[PDB]
Amino acid sequence: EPCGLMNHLTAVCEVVTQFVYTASIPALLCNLGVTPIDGAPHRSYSECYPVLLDGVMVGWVDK
Amino acid sequence: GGLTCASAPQGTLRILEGPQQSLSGSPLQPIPASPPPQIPPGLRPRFCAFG
Repeated sequence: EPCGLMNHLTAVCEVVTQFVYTASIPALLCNLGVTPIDGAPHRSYSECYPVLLDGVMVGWVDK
Repeated sequence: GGLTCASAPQGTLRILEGPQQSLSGSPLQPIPASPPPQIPPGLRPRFCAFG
């Protein structure tokens, strides 16, 4: 009955349990080519990617 | 200070940092393969048959 439901981690696998401040990461992305979500993406949005940082939509990238 | 509407812009400059790729593009550096098991030297017949 529990075959395939009660799975086990591999020996190398590990669960992320550390918590960090990600206040610097969206400004880092905008220092790269990620346009902010208010600003114009300088290309068609059909030629762009939506950027998500932890369930926060940061912006748009030229593909 | 009337702040009139000016004309449409000609284009767009966009400044952003470029990554350095003098490091990557090199030949790959994989993890070295562990050796296959080799027979130990100095293996002798220790057991001799009784009588």
